Amino acid sequence: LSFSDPRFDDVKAPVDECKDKDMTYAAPLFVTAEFINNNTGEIKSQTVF
Amino acid sequence: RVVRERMTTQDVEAITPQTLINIRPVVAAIKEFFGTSQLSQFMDQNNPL
Amino acid sequence: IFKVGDTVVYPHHGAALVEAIETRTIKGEQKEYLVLKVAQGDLTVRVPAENAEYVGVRDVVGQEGLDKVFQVLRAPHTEEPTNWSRRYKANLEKLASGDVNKVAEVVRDLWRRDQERGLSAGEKRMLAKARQILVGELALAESTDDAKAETILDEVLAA
Repeated sequence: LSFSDPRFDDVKAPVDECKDKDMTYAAPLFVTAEFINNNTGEIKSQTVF
Repeated sequence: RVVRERMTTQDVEAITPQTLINIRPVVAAIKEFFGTSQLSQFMDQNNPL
Repeated sequence: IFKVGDTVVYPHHGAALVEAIETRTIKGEQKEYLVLKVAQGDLTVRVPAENAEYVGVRDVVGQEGLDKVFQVLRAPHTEEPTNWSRRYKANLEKLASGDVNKVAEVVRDLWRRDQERGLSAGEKRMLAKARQILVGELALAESTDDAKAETILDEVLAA
């Protein structure tokens, strides 16, 4: 199993709204995983949150 | 650790990265760093200095 | 037979398209990898040009096997072993076999036992997955309007 290429989305809520609504200020993270079968030969590339 | 554990138990040809990957310890590690640590402190604001 | 534009069926990932033939280098040689685009989890599966039939990449179905799996779905036979563990193992093996008639047997047994008793959340997830792969297979096979594929599934479940 292999990971590659981290990539961020946009922030889900701005700073003053996050400070007012008592919610953390974050952004989602995406990692392109890849699962390789050695003897048979397959690659299952996906996208994981 | 749990990826290489559950990689061998359930069979080949049925596994995918989204069934291999469990993001709960990663997100709990980030949350338990940002809360309840002595290096992530409350910001000391009485004034700009 | 595998050119660009097919609709082939993987063993237990569902029916998928093809869009390219990759000549990706392995051992200094360009083995003809063919790519897949299966839309249940948007994963791309790339397989060598000759081991696809070994792993069970099965072509689409458009003949009297449709009537065969219809009479398999509307068959009178319903028998399972006494213990739920062996019953689940046998149904999981028939699901992982990747055959349309066997998947039809799995969904008719699970749907009969769920409309009679109601078993479990794990077998509910199993029935949802097998119904998803059967509905998607026939809807991309006959090109017969998916979720009206679910209406004709309701028809053959009513039998």
